[PDB]
Amino acid sequence: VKAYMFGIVVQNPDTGQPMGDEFYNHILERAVGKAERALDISILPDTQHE
Amino acid sequence: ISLNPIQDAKPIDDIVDIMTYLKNGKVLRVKQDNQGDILVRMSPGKHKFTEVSRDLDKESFYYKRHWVLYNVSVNSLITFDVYLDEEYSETTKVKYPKDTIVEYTREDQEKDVAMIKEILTDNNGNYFYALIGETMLFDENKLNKVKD
Amino acid sequence: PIQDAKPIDDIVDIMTYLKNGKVLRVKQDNQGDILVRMSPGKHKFTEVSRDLDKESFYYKRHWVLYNVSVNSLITFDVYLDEEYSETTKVKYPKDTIVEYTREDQEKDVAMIKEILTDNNGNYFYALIGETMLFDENKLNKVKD
Amino acid sequence: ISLNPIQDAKPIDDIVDIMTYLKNGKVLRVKQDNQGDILVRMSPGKHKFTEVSRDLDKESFYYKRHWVLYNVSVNSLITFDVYLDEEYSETTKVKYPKDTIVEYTREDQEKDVAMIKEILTDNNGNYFYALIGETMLFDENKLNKVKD
Amino acid sequence: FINDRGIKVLWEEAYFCPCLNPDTGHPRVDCPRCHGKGIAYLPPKETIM
Amino acid sequence: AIQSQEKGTNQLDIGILDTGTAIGTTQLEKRISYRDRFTVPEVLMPQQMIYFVNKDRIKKGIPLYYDVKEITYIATQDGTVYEEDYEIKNNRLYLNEKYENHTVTLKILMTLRYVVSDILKESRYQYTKFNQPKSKFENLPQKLLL
Amino acid sequence: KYENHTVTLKILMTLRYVVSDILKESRYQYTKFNQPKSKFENLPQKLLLKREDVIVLQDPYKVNDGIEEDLEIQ
Amino acid sequence: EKPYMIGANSNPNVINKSTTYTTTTQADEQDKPKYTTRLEFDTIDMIR
Amino acid sequence: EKPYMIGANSNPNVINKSTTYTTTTQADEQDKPKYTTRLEFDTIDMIR
Ligand SMILES: [Zn+2]
Repeated sequence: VKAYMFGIVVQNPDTGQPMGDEFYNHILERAVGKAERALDISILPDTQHE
Repeated sequence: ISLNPIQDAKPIDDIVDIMTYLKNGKVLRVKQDNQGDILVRMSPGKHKFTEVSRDLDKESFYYKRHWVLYNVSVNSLITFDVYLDEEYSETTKVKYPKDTIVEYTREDQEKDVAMIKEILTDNNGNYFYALIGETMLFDENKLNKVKD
Repeated sequence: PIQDAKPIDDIVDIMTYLKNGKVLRVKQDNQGDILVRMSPGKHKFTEVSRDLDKESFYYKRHWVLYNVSVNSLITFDVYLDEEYSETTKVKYPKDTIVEYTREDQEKDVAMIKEILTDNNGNYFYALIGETMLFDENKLNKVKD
Repeated sequence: ISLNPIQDAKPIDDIVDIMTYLKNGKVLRVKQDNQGDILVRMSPGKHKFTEVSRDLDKESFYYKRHWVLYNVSVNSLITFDVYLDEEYSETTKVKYPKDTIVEYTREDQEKDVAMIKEILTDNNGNYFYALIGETMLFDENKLNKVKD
Repeated sequence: FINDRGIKVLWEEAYFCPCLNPDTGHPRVDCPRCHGKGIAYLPPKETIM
Repeated sequence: AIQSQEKGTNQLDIGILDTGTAIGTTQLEKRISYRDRFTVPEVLMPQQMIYFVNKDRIKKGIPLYYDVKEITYIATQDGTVYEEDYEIKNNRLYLNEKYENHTVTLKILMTLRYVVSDILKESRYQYTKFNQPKSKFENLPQKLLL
Repeated sequence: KYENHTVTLKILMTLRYVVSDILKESRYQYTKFNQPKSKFENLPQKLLLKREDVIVLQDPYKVNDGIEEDLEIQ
Repeated sequence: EKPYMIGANSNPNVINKSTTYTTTTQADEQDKPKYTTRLEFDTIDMIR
Repeated sequence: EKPYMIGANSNPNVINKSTTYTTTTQADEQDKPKYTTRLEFDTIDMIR
């Protein structure tokens, strides 16, 4: 994510804090989830009892 | 049917214990008069130096504090009250802290001043106040503060 | 050995001595030496002096307020003012870049680890990584 | 399981060899303090004159350097370090170049200063450092530099 | 804004030296605090202006 | 409201002197007069001064040229001075016997003050009639040169 | 060698100033928005500065810090 | 478990609030920052 | 052959960066150019 934002730093304006990696993981998990519906797929490997 | 007493954040007066805690690396919180409340820390590792952060909350998995190098002054520590960040918290911003002299109305319609020796809380989050010389615990509305 | 230096290690001891009110001497880099002091009376705050010589009928120290930084204290060397020695008459100071030759006739650089002398005034020097002593001539002062 | 040692770009101090190389036509690279890094060249053919280019990369089939006439000064050469453009390169911008005195922690917990005599690299592109008096090659993180 | 457009500068406050002659009201030619000028100075304070 | 505040210093044979122009604007219905006086407790002004002590001034108390709100810094030939050695009462200063023939200097903060040295664009007027039972006369703000 | 010779120098010196007057000296704001209570803030002064030529004093003796500039951290 | 409801107000009434004056002190402080865009001249273009 | 992946960051942390001061020197230099449009008066039209 940072690489595609090369040259941009996401930082609070009133304090020097940058947003942590955990937020990115949380977003990424929702990004892969949204994709898994948007094309009707199962993308990560998982075992199914059907 | 209540919650046990809650300790107040003891201010630290002696500079020696402040420096000892800092050398141990325990975080300190400094109430600057002019520009608000800040955290103070000693850098880990060999390159020792003091650091400051205004990420003014308890550290959390989702909220990691960022530390900037700063040349903290001795006089700043001495003149400004300092607290251990493990204690100072939003949990209880009691209107009448411990050891504060407050004015309370007695049953004989005679106002008396007593020093709060113990404070606790209950299910509703109320602030029960204990006053020296009396056993019954007063409430927030009954009491009053006298300043200067 | 020589009794010309007794540096303080812990900042806690420094603060303890400051509470006792004893004066301190704080070195600088390419800059004048400093004396530091805690003000007396009701209000406690640090004070500094650019003067160094002992107080006397003909010489009095001048003190003013300053927001001394703990970084200076922890980093720079500190001594008790009363017990400080002005100079040890040796060619090379302690913690100075020097060059020498190893036992196998191999040249190597190092810093001075200890400064020593005999009873006759002959000065011996010990380098880092070298347990043996070195003559003043055998050493070489490396240029910055 | 490594790559052989990499030579550092030797600065040229003697003006005589600089002028001889220039007369031979070999390219020179001048590190100007104020306005960056430039190339210097002698014009081919009979009309001899010095030329400058800021096309600051190795010549390539897809990237041909453009040369402008300039009155290069002797003092500029003397006061500014100059390198052969065949050597000076991005390949290895090592933090601790050869002949540099660096501070390294020994196994006895005693910090010593030694001069880097040899430097090499491995598959990962790491910078293995050789220090006089020791055979084991140190790593980038372990070492430290002392300036002034 | 000020920190942006300013330049780093050392601010040292001014105060009359004690060395002033009590009778003439004019200063000593040379003393450590003030070099002939009748006004001494405090330690500097780093500032952007 | 106050504008253009100036601490104009003139250095002369009699000494230094502080004098400057400050332009003020009042509310409505207020009719200021020549040499009226204003004081702004909020705003403090730094001044510096020096006095010479003798065996007589030590007991009477030093009469200060300025007023006092609080003292920033005191000094003498022997160095600084602490709160244990000096006191101020009724805008005059007392010292202990240690400084019988010493000099003393002070950096001092005092309240900002002004006097009306002229009244300028003195009256502005409006017959306000809209949304009134009858015509009414209102005096608009004066401008003061303080 | 230069006992009775003349000597001349082209020299670089630090810029210096003194406050010869304070101008538009105080500007004020009762800042109240997004505050628990009304607060008074002093806005910037304007200074009329004067150069130091007739009398020159050396640069002030600032207390140095032992923090190395441009220090690597890891 | 229980539904989350607004409930009643808790702020008490305050009368005659006085202004805050910044206290003078010789002690050091730290200047609270704002991190944002910076404006600069194109000095290269100035040379041009 | 292998897929090209971003991998990890390599930039180390730096603290207390000091400003760069242009060094005074009597030696010659070369003024780094910018090639771009030039503005000029229409002197012929000025004559007119
Ligand atoms: Zn003087």
